Amino acid sequence: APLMVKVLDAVRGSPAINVAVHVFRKAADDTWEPFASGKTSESGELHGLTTEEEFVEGIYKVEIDTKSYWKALGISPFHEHAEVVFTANDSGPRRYTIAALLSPCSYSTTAVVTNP
Amino acid sequence: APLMVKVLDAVRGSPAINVAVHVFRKAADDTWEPFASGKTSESGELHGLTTEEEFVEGIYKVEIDTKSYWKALGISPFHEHAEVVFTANDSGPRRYTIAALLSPCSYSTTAVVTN
Amino acid sequence: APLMVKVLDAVRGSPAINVAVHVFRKAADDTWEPFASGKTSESGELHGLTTEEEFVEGIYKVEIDTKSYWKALGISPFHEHAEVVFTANDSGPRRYTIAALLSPCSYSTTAVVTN
Amino acid sequence: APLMVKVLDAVRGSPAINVAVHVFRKAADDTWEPFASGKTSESGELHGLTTEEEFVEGIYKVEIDTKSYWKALGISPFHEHAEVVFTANDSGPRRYTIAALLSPCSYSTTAVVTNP
Repeated sequence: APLMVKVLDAVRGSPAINVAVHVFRKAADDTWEPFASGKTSESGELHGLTTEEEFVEGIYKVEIDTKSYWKALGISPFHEHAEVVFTANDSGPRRYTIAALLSPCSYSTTAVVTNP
Repeated sequence: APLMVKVLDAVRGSPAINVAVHVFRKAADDTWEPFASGKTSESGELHGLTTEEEFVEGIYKVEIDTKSYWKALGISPFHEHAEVVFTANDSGPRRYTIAALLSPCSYSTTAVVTN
Repeated sequence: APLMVKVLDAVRGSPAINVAVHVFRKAADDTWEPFASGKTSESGELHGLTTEEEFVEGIYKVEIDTKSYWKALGISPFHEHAEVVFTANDSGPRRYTIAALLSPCSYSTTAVVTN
Repeated sequence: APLMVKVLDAVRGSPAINVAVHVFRKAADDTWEPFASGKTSESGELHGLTTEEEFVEGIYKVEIDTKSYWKALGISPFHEHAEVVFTANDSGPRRYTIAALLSPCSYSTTAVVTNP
């Protein structure tokens, strides 16, 4: 897991399951290029997004589709999604976890970065 | 007032209104001495808790009755209450705001200390 | 003003002052149209961004320049910026406050919507 | 892990290591009785606090010693500790994770509850 995403639900006190996540990388021409995507498991985790070789230096955007999540639960939330943008691997390879906590009108995100 | 409390509701996206709050100060024997209390306003704020003269250095506890708040909304919450415990320290002019953000199974709190 | 932004610093326990904020509205072609911008005040607030007349229903993006903020404090942060994206919906009288709490490697945001 | 504690550091973007945690249970006479204690590992996790048999119904308090944590790092924080109080196992046994995110002037806590 060079790149992992973990999402919790603050209303249910449980993992946020079936959350769609799209990752983008900024291209040489300054637009967002699709990089990888997936959905969280029953444990609220999303592995297998990429590999060390493909996860090169760059500016990455991790979009967590919180609206589609609350909508699938029949709830009316506020945010379109939770967007996490960061430079990665500019000092060599690292392993990144993006952790997120969701409520209908609020979210928090945190990064855990470790050296392999 | 050197001490103020602000409470927000992360589910409804608004202030948390009519939430009971109890403040205590740690006594010499390590027990919690009632210090001040009230209910948050329409703005989720609790003003006039204390004065400069009464608010001396020491350890204080701010107890927020989150359980009753959630129950009144028809929701079963996790925590019995939310407790914020900190040291008040003279080291320049100061006003303490204890902010809290509530969800049924989570809460966050931050201290905003200004001159 | 139906839109206001409040920013706090979880490390120093105080408002985040002089932080650049840019607001954008989603255009028909799905691009982000500059809408309003400014720097937070001594209270960590950004008032007078827009008016009722200009603030119509739609999708808006609030971009907070957290990277420059941390760099000015001598700290290397994780995020390039903090982006808050939401739909403004008429469904009664409303005032939107977008609150954000910043740490070098984390941020949280809540919408406080009142009548 | 009937009871687990996980703690992250929002300044370093890493697990909060060597964090002391004390757990108490309210006794019949309404005072806080020591129940278990430990410190977080290099992964910021604390397992082995108790067993299903010993973790009976009751009101529990999980105290995370954030002051001793920031002090050990030579930092001046605000909170004495992060205190998490909850009723557990009143509908039969559950597995509880208390997750916490720490900054010098702020903390957030979340509960994840699952049925074994």
